[PDB]
Amino acid sequence: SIAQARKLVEQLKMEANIDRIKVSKAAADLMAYCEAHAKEDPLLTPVPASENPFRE
Amino acid sequence: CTLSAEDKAAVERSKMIEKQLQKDKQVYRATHRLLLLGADNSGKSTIVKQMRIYHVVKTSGIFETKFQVDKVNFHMFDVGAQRDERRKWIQCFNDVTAIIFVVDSSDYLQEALNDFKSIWNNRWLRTISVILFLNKQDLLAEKVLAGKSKIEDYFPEFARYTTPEDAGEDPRVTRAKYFIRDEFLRISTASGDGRHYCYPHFTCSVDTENARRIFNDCRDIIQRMHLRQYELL
Amino acid sequence: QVQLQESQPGGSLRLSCAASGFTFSNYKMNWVRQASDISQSGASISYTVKGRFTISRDNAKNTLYLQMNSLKPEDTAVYYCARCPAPFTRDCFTYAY
Amino acid sequence: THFGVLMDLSRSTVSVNEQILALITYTGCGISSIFLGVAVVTYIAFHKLRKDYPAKILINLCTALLMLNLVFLINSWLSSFQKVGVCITAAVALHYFLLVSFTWMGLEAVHMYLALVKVFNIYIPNYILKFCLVGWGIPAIMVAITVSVKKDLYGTPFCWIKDDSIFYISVVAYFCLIFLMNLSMFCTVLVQLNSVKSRRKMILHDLKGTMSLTFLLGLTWGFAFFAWGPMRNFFLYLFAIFNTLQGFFIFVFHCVMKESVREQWQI
Amino acid sequence: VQLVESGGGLVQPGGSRKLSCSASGFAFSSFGMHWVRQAPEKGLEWVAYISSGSGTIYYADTVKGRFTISRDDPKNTLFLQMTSLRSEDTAMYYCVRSIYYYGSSPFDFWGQGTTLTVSDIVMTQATSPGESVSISCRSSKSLLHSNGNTYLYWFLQRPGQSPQLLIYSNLASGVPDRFSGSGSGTAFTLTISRLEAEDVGVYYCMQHLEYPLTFGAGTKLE
Amino acid sequence: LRQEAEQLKNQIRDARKACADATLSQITNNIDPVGRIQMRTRRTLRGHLAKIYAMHWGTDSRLLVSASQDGKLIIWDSYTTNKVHAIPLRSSWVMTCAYAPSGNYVACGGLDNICSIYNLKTREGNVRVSRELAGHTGYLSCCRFLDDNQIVTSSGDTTCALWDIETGQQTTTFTGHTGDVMSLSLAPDTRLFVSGACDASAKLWDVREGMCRQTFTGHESDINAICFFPNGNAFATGSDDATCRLFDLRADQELMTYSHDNIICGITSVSFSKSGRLLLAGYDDFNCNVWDALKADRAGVLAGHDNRVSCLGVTDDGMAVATGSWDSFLKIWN
Repeated sequence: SIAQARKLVEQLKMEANIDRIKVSKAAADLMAYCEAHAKEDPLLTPVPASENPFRE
Repeated sequence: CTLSAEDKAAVERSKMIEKQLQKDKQVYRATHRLLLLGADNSGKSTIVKQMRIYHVVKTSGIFETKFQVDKVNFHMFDVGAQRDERRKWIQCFNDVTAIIFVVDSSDYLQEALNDFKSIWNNRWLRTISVILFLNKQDLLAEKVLAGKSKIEDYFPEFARYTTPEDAGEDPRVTRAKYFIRDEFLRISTASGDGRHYCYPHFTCSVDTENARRIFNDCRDIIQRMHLRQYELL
Repeated sequence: QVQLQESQPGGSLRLSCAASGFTFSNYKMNWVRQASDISQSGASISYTVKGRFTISRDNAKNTLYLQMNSLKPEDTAVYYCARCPAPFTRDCFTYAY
Repeated sequence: THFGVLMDLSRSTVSVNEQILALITYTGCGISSIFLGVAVVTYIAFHKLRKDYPAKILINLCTALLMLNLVFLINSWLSSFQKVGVCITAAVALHYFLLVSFTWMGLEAVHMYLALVKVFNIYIPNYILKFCLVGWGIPAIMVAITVSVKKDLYGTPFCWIKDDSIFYISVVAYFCLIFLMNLSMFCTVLVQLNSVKSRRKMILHDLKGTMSLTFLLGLTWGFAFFAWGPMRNFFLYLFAIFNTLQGFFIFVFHCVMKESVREQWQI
Repeated sequence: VQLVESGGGLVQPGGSRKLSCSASGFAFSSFGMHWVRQAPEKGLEWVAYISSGSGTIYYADTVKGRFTISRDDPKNTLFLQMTSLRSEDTAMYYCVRSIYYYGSSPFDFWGQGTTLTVSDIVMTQATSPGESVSISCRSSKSLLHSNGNTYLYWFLQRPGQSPQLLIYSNLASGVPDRFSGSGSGTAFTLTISRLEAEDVGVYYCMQHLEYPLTFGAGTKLE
Repeated sequence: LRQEAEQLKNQIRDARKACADATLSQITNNIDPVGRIQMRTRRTLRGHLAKIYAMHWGTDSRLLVSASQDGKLIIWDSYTTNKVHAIPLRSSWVMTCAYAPSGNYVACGGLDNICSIYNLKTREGNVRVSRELAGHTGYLSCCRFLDDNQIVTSSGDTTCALWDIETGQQTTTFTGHTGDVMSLSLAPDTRLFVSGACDASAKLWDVREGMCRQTFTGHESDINAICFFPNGNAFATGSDDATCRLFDLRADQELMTYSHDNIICGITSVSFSKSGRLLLAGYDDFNCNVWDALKADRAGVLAGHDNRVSCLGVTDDGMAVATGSWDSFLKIWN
């Protein structure tokens, strides 16, 4: 009503002045973390059947 | 065996865990959980008092009522402390045995209609059937026969309706009581498709066969569930 | 977001809900009062009053219509364009969202 | 020979019409095991269709019929292999898969008593496994008793039980005890399904309810007591058109118009 | 958690007394329960075993028929119905709590013991304040098992009381972080970093692959 | 104020449009995907009795706890199919589950509004409840342990609450949501967390400051389950609108809209692989979908179940994916 809308703008003014980075440079670091960390990922590259503990 | 010694008893614990779970399965599968969906100003708060006292925390969202009738255990689960948005906590009851959607037939009900319409055509509460369980008939006949100022100007289809074939009650109350029944069934058999069949009743505070009205119409679900497995029904 | 912006008795006052921020084609957008639904692309409409106001819909214009023609003095209240959020499913569930 | 040799109740010749009886018997198992055989091929292969305790007893009844129809079919081939061992191989297997099928019909009976009559507290733990210990275990007990006595060598036309008392007390006395069980849960399930259903498509659904119930419980297998009468010999003609086509009648009812098998047949 | 014993000692040769382990303070029905010797002139050796329930009851080959074990889970107590109590059946018999699951710490609570007296893997080690020491226990077989870790259990034992699990290279929660364990499947050492007045006492290394459980005489720290 | 605060919420949509240079699908048009990868069920974890509402993985990568709505929290040895613990709960309708990173504790978050923190590593062998965290006035839809004595918990009340198990009281109550917050995912740095709600908005929170750092909208329906992208600078939310949305922290936009037109069922679970390249949702069509989280391709279906897939989790070592559904069974994929 009024009291919920009195505290809504205070919970939205801090969301307004936020350091929103560029969506391509943000997605660049998204593509960077998957590229730099992929051989340690056992779902992109399947770990061989002796090394992973899910066999037989 | 190729298992180690502390993994030989990690299975022998795990088998005794399953031995507890196969004991808990007999407690789970032989007990029939029942969602209970009486709204505000309905009779839910006394039916969970009626079914409990007939036979057996400050903000707890679920009140478990364990009543057995003809020696088979039921758990009526009215939903206390959750808020008005039923959208997501009602999904959790997709494997109950029935939905006791208690209605204030005395009040004027379209909210209870549009609730039951959403409970019926929900993607997770389809294939589970509402025990419609229309409560507070002592004040429903008082709203029609005794009072008559609570006439059906809310409902334009009352003038095009009469009690088709139905069971000392007044004929204007029994027309009304079997219209409140008929208002839900116009939203029940429309999108039921035989997967779940509404089982209506009439209840009050002095009903005292309310748990038997569950079990005899909860048998009629598990029977109809098994008849649908035989493709029989 | 899910933006739903809504726009003496007997006066034909029709109000146009503006559904922005979501698809609104596979959403059975109902109406609620503060003193009655639709289906996807129309063709399954329900009401409460069952002939006084009618619920149209225009998914191409991305909007919900309600045509209150013969409204009572009790119908003069705050109107809210509700949205049944589970898509392709008639699961229309303090009413705040 | 005719299919009714399993359930004669009268050890006498029938054989001017037995060429026409074996004609509809051998073409019956030929299409039933081609259809109830592909009822098992869509029941074992799909885990969704065997989650139902009715439809897992039905697997146990379909393979009971799939073996009993096929062991009957190879009982001609196991008569051509004229070794004594060869007939006995089929005089146990046809007698086992008869009492298995009869017990499977019977189990479908005591399942209905739980699933449709004593509708609550039906959960026995290890249910489907505890019925295989009755469906395939009690006949394996019962055939073990009939091979113990070995009176008249227990075999032999196509090889089958050729004794008077060892056929009656093992098959006919057991099946009549099973037939009263599966008639009682045929009358009771008809008066349960009447209260649920309460002239076409409501007598027809009452037919498709009762036509699919007389072939899970084998009420047509009780035609032997009707064929015991000397006048009407049409019941043996009805025997080989129903109890042989029971595999097709389970398939056309419990595996075509189930509407869940068609959901799993498509991809 | 009080694993106090109700059994008695001073047994006749060939006697058949039952030895009681009254469990309390835990879900004793959810515990694998053991029995462990301690001769007064020797160290720990193992006797018996029941897991949770009654499956996988094990014994040493020296007590495979003479000693039998049976738990009373409603009565919340463990029994050792010993029969033919002879020489080398004299021991301070320690009833041992042990729960087995992944990440569990079995052998982690120990009974006070019954001083009973009469009128495979053969692992052992050497017998031996504020400084670091090491123990260097050696095994009979490799313990790496190609599925888990090495199944060696370190039991420090204060001289006038029951023993207590240190490392089941995993440190038990009741013993401090100065203790540490390492190993390579065959040779295992317990690297205390700063010993104190609690650490003085006999150490023990029990394997847990081949179910005959041996401990070794252990470094009796003094 | 409703027309006055609309322009400030429109200030967010054009500040996000000011950063809207090129989409993640436009950026990742030149990166080779994982392709159509087979991924097979390794362990079917039979033993539950009801619908498995939520599972959670240990940080030890092997211990798996799952909440089934039979009143049973079962801790699994997921490597050896063994049941490490089964916990008979008081709230039989448990909506969620949380395994502690310490591994000593586990939470069932019931429909009954208690976060019963069960202590696994008791001196007793019984898994007693350490602190049934009563409060929170709504169905406990998610909970995620920060430490052994600090858990953040989501409610059916439109408010998440950070708790303290040793005290037993909600220290912080994050009350920015206008709709029932259906899930909750802690950051890898455990100083933020995200919470998706039935208000179709996923709200980034500071755990210590208690403040709504960013509110991520863009979902068309109720955000059913959420998970952080494992670098902590992004997260994918899964709504009932069948379109998963990878949002980016400190960017206030949705990067990838994981929308396949032949999927209309709700995304009732979301998990991220250890790379964060393989986002594997748990849809309501009884199957998962291992989306390429950069290529936005379908890239793998996990069809192991009969009923709706309520809970996915990739381990901290990234090696397994347990998958619970509304049957008694947890499929563990690779």
